[PDB]
Amino acid sequence: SEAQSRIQDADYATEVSNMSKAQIIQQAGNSVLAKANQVPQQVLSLLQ
Amino acid sequence: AQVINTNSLSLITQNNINKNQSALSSSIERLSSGLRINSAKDDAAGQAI
Repeated sequence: SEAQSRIQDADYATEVSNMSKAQIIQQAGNSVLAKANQVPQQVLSLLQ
Repeated sequence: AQVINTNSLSLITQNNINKNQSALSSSIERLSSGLRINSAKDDAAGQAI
């Protein structure tokens, strides 16, 4: 029983960091996408 | 002015934009990715190691 539990176990302390890391990366990606979508916008004043 | 045809001044300013734009693209791609290297157009030694 202890062997099978060891072979497959969640081992919370490891993947908690992984999920927090993934959420941080996701929020950073959304923020940087919002910051980067403005790149084509400056052409409007160029026209007139 | 003296030239009615071509405005090479705007051409120089245009050349100015693209070199900064390359570093711009690198910066957004590096913020989005977790890694600094990210398929190294830069030194390949870092990616290999």
